[PDB]
Amino acid sequence: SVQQQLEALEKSSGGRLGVALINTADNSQILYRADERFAMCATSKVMAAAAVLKQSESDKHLLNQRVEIKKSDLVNYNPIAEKHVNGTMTLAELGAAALQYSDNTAMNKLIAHLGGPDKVTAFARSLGDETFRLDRTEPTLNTAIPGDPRDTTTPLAMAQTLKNLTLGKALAETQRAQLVTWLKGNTTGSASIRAGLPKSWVVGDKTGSGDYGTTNDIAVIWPENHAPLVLVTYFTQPEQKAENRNDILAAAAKIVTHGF
Ligand SMILES: CO/N=C(\C(=O)N[C@@H]1C(=O)N2C(C(=O)O)=C(COC(C)=O)CS[C@H]12)c1csc(N)n1
Repeated sequence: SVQQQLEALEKSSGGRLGVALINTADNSQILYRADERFAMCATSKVMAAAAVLKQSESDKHLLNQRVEIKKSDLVNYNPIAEKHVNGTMTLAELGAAALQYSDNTAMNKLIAHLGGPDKVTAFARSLGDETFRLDRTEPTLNTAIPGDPRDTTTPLAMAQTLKNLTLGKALAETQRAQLVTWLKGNTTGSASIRAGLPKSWVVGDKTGSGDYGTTNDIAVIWPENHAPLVLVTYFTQPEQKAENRNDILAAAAKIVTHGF
């Protein structure tokens, strides 16, 4: 059975696995530790980008607003922002970089624009997400210490919210579409959820990773002949320097989407 397969995967893996699959054909779910908290790491970037998209619904100039990039802004992982030092990036470009490259500078610019991690949390609450919490900026939001509630959510909460954001009620249509375009264009997820799915399926995703071998991915999946699936796979380990384990996420994806 799918629960037995997940249990065994977890057992073998040396960690703690959290899975929430929502099948939008019938709102059925596959849940494994889905009400337990995990450090989100960069999966939290979706909430900050979406909060900016929500603002853009009532401000037509916002996404083209230029933001200065200073060498001072750079932190530990800045693939896109480092190319624009001494220049500017628009808020749309910052959303794109945060989601498609997991740029940490870009996420900090989003957070600062919004008025701090608390504001990201309030945006999640406005969507009916009672679980999400953003407490820190980049890079410290990825410390992923076992039992630390900062910068955490549950698999089910994040699957529900990702569904609302990408397929449902959270954003007006142009902004929903923009979020989906960004997720589909992610460059960091090939060995995660995507690797456990049929090649022909269309996928948008956002990865996350941190200490304690914390290895995460959240995805919206469009099968060729079926309604979409929303899948959250979170994974963490007991030792601070554990290797990250994207293969576990791919394996979980295969287990829960194999029965199609
Ligand atoms: C103190 O901050 N520590 C981080 C960290 O910055 N995590 C963030 C996060 O999630 N990111 C993702 C991410 O989305 O997974 C990638 C991934 O980018 C790519 C190209 O794969 C790059 S690191 C950034 C970290 C990461 S691993 C570890 N021990 N710590």
